[PDB]
Amino acid sequence: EKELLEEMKHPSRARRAKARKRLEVVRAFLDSGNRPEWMILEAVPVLPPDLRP
Amino acid sequence: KGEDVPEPSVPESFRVLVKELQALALDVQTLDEKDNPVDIFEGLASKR
Amino acid sequence: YDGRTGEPIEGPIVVGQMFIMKLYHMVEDKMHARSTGPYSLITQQPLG
DNA sequence: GCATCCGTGAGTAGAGAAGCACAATTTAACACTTTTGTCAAG
DNA sequence: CTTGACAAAAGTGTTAAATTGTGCTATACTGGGAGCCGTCACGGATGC
Repeated sequence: EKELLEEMKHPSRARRAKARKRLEVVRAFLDSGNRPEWMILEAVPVLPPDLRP
Repeated sequence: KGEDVPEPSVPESFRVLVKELQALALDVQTLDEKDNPVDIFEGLASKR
Repeated sequence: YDGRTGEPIEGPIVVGQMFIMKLYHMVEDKMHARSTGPYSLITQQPLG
């Protein structure tokens, strides 16, 4: 987040726009408490059998 | 019995949606005014 | 002439013989009602 | 700035194609008590 | 209300057949297959 904030001060509009996209994702994980490695599955949930009868 | 119908409860389709969302590795939880989890499954899906 | 009153219709009416068909869409095969009945397996909603 | 590929969306009802050998596990047929249930006795 | 004893019902321990799981076949064999198509506009990104 600190590095992306520093890039947000770059005078190029494209650089600021790209940094904003990354920092929105970064701040979403920070505020919600979600842990980024949870986007990779180690255990796959199995739907209850009556919902797949 | 000649009585008025009672107050309704949560639809079973919403329960299906929550479980299907959980099958997508998404933690969908219903909360109350105080952000505490509320069990809409009547304790039938809680492990002890 | 009007069969209810016996008085003539105030203006002449186009009366003739025309060929009219009876179509397959009949109210006997289309009327349906249900109070309670079969429900879906997963959604538990009434069938269609 | 621009050109391109990918992704998204596009009305509601109803009616409609190997054997075979052998071991390992399970099923089913028995016997067995052992257990409830029951109709005499007070 | 207790015998009580008694047969049916049920439980139970063996044993058999039956069903099921697994291993193994020794000429040589060494990079697949089906599609392939008549929509259109719209973001959004991805690079140029």
